[PDB]
Amino acid sequence: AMTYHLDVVSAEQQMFSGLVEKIQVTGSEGELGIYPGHAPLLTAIKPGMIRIVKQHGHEEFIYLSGGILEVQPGNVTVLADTAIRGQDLDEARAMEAKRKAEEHDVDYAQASAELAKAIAQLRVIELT
Amino acid sequence: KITKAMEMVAASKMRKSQDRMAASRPYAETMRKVIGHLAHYKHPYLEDRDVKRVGYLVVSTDRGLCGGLNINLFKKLLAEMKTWTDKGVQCDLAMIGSKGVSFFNSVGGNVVAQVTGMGDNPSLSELIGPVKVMLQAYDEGRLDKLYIVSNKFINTMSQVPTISQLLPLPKHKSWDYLYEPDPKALLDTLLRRYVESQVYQGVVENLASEQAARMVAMK
Repeated sequence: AMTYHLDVVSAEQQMFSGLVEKIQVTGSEGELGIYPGHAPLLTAIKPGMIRIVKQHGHEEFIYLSGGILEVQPGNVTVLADTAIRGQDLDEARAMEAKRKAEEHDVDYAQASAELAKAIAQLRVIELT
Repeated sequence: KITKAMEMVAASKMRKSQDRMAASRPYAETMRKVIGHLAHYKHPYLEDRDVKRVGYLVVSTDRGLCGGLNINLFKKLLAEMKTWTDKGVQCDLAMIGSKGVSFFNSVGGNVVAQVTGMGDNPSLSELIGPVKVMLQAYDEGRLDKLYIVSNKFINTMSQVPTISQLLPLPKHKSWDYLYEPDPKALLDTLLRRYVESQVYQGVVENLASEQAARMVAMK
């Protein structure tokens, strides 16, 4: 009892790692207060602050854009999103990627020729 | 004194790229293990099906003076695309980086989405869109394979052009999770996050490769 190991990480970085007495975070279905001994759980969380009561009572807050909360024997891992995710938001991002590409099949022979040429130019640079 | 300065500047950037690579692992590896738990109704991303069209997320640099980093990768990708198109299998390309965009606009190719100009600071958020276009096409039966094309980082003198399969996805605990709302919804989200993660890792690794190649070119 008393403490469990918590990891809070996003696809880009390690945000928190260490023993904690508990965490408070908003789950997709409700509020969550995870203490040592909590049963295995997998759920999405909502954007918002995660309240971490670190070992020795020190409180710490971290704003999360959302993500997944995974509880298993011992370790708790918050897999955080780096940005607020959702169907419409993601789609908005997809539209831009598409529009950028639409602003402006495949001649393999020409492609090879162009690469052969580029290679040739590097060789020149090499030989100074 | 000037080559030593040249090296200090490059080492500072390389350490940054190496930290990004290392900091990106935990999220991807934890996700992969959770997916393993849940994957053990079969989700489309977990099974093979007849291949009519294939998709590539291609990572090229945004800047020059990197020797043949892009060239060698493009060469490897074209060889694979042709073997597919020779068989009547169409290829869609999601382009990451300026060099790749200019190369394919020139030689043809179906670039359905792109993101350029991330340079030394790539991010997951800038990859959500490009990735989403390909995931959706797979969800819609418009792609039957999705690959990542990028350079694997080894050391300041060695990088390897690589094409890996992302979709479909390439003993057990005594306990099981309480799933909120249910395992199906959750598994679908984890699979999307995992693929996005792998694309992000491909990008940061390519950048590590780029910086290494440039210092060599800077010579």
